[PDB]
Amino acid sequence: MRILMVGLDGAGKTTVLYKLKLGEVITTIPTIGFNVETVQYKNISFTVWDVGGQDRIRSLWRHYYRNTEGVIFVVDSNDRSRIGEAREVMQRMLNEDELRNAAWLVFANKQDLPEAMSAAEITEKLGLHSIRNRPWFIQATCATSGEGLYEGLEWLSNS
Amino acid sequence: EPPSEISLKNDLEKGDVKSKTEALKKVIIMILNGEKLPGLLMTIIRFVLPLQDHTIKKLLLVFWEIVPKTTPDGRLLHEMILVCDAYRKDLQHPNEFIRGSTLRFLCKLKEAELLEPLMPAIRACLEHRHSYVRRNAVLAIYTIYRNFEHLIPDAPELIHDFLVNEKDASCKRNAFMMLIHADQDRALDYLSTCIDQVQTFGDILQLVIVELIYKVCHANPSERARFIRCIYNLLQSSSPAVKYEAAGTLVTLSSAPTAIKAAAQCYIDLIIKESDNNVKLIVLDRLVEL
Amino acid sequence: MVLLAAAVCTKAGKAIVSRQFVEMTRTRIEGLLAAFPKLMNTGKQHTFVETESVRYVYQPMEKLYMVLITTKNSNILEDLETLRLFSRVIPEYCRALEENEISEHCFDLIFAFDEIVALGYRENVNLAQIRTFTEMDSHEEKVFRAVRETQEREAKAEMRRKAKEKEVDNFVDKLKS
Repeated sequence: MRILMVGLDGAGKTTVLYKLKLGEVITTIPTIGFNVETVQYKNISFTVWDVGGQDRIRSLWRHYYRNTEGVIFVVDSNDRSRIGEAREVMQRMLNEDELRNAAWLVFANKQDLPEAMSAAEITEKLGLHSIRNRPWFIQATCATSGEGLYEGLEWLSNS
Repeated sequence: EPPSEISLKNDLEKGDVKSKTEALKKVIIMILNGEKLPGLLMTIIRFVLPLQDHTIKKLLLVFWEIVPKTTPDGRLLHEMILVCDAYRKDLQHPNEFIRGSTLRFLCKLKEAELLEPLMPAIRACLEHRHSYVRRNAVLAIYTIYRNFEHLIPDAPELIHDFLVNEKDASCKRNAFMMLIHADQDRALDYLSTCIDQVQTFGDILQLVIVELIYKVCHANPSERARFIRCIYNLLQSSSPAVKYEAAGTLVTLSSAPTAIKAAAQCYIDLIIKESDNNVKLIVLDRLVEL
Repeated sequence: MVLLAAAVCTKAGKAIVSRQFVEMTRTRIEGLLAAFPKLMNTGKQHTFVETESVRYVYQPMEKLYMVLITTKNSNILEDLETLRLFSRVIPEYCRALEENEISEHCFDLIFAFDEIVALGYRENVNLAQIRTFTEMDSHEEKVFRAVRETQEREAKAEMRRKAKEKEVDNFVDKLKS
């Protein structure tokens, strides 16, 4: 499965990732590009593109326009900024059809790091409330917290 | 309607790297013509940031290098920044050979958006205790100096101080070669310093100075003594290379009857010693000039 | 640089393999060179010819020629060593001699040019050792085991988390005068 971590990565969106991968943290320059890992479960080995949603990189991902299989949205839960705007973008994913081949997870990260919204509050706000032709249970992490994640995921590959 | 591009794609799976190798060769040959039509790029793209296969990477990489890169896609295929970050890491790689090899490549490489923080990256790599790696930077830099010298601007001195830190002859030799091309002056300052020490030392680096000195006088002189002091020491002269040059430089410098004699001798003995005829002729030719 | 190309040659009017240190032009520099080489200019023997201030340096080794080219002066011996040296190296590098073997180990061979010679500089000795430098390394491994492992631990653990959750002078004076 191709699992997607998008948003601008360098924020620790990438931290979020590095934490998974080695246990470590962003010891890279804030990272625009594909970051790749394979994580093996159900031995679907999830190939993670942790990709900055920075300008080009957001702009240009067409070769990566193919067909999805897993969704992480790694979240600045202090961002409560680009999300409406995001919602406005997000529609075009919705308007993609490759994009409807994943039972997913939005991950609320960066909770400790300032705060976060109602699990619901966000849910409408990115436009998330509105799906169903993909599952849509919700899971919070932080980026110095997160557990039960895997419940979210559990259902998800086993969709 | 379908094509063998695809035929290659399955092979790659089938083997892994192995099949891919085959693919590289084919690709290569295909590439060699010019020729190709795109799409495998995607494959390449897909598997390669998440894949190893070092040799293959080396093949791949080189392929990129020889082939264009300001590809009608851009400029870049357009990912020339993203993929690099792994590579940058590799370039970062603690793994010294790996960096060095990259560097080697890198000397060949010249892709700018990628370069900029790799400028930082490289700087770190210079520190690595391996002279191979460091040396490789000397080429690389050389490559910059024409392409985007400026990219780094503080360099000529930086090098020059670096020389101070330095002591690996191999690297030194290099250091000189580039240094004079950036600026002679630094070399000269050092030259002043080195003057006595030279004799002790290995030739190759010594050679490089001989060229430099030459160009400047025809434009302007007044400089002699300091040199002379050394030069006389150089009138030991003893490697066949050294000697070969040593008389040759002399004449360049001088032609006093005494000078005429000095060089002459060197030849005559030389010849006498000499064996490769091809060589012999050559000096004549000079002589013929003379 | 002290060589813009090294091309290893076979008798064929054609040079069996080559590499272009610097690209700009097209083969016509190289292509033209190839043509001339194949032609040999009927010329009888002699392992060297320089003409028009261009060294064409070669060595017959058999039906094969190994070729280097240069235009302005050089110290010979060194050079020779190399031609010869090539003639030492190949059966190791690409396996013996017949184009094919080389055809398979092209990558190896080109790699050898670079490796051997960094821009007209005689880099080392010891072929095996030469292997050593890359695609044969050491550091990377050292790092990998420890690291990979460390991560792995984190991963393993994760699996559970996941799972559940005087002289001078003589001259000098004379001159000075």
